Amino acid sequence: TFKIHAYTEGGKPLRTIYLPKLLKKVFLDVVKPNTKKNLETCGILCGKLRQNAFFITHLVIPLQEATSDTCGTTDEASLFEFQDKHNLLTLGWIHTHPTQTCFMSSVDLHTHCSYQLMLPEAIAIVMAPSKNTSGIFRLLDPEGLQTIVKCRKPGLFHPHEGKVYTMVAQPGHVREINSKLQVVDLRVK
Amino acid sequence: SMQIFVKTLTGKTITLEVEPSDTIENVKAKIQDKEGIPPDQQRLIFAGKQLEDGRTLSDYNIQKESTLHLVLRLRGG
Ligand SMILES: [Cl-]
Ligand SMILES: [Zn+2]
Ligand SMILES: [Zn+2]
Ligand SMILES: [Zn+2]
Repeated sequence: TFKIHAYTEGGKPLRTIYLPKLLKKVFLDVVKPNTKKNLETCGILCGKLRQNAFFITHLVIPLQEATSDTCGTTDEASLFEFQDKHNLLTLGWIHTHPTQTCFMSSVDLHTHCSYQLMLPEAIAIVMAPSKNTSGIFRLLDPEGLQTIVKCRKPGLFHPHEGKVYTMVAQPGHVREINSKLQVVDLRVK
Repeated sequence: SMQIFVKTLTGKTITLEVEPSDTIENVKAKIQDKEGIPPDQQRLIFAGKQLEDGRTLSDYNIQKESTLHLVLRLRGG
């Protein structure tokens, strides 16, 4: 049985997520046509729970739309059909900032809050290819989650008071390993 | 008033108290109240189809101890 190597700010245990070290590069390769057109792209990190640790085994690129500044799913029923019939857990997500720096935006935090409420270990990977930087983030728990849950500020992109998020602990929360990765691109063009 | 279940894709099952007359939007509001997820991020699926906001549980013949499935939208910026 795998053991706990990371904790939330409130002292809650976080099970390890094993991340294929090729995932970041593969994601950039798969979404390169969009990056070239200055369009963001997102993906879902899917996997399994085995003996008290999570394993990311699939990178899923869902049906979606985008601009230079945003990306979003458009057919979650299609995504559900895949995860349900393959019995894969949602463990986090990934997206590109084609021109921007590596950080979690207002949209990113509002989105990630819900994933992290549903799975305390849920992670958000952000790729900033024009900067050759990347990051793996989560909200501060409980304080960051509380702030985002309570937030009703207008504007697609608005700031938040103080620190709401952090880089995840590595390798304690996320450990990058040499492991199998399947790509599943559900897009129709 | 009856119990229904909402199973996530993360190994979590949410238990809700509802009535057959509750609309899907009412259900999403209950999920927000209890779990903190905004309704506009929620997609609910039952017996293979995504449930429309305006319709009721009884419309989809959702009865007691039925399980709905929650898939979140993804929005990035
Ligand atoms: Cl597959
Ligand atoms: Zn906000
Ligand atoms: Zn597979
Ligand atoms: Zn972002």
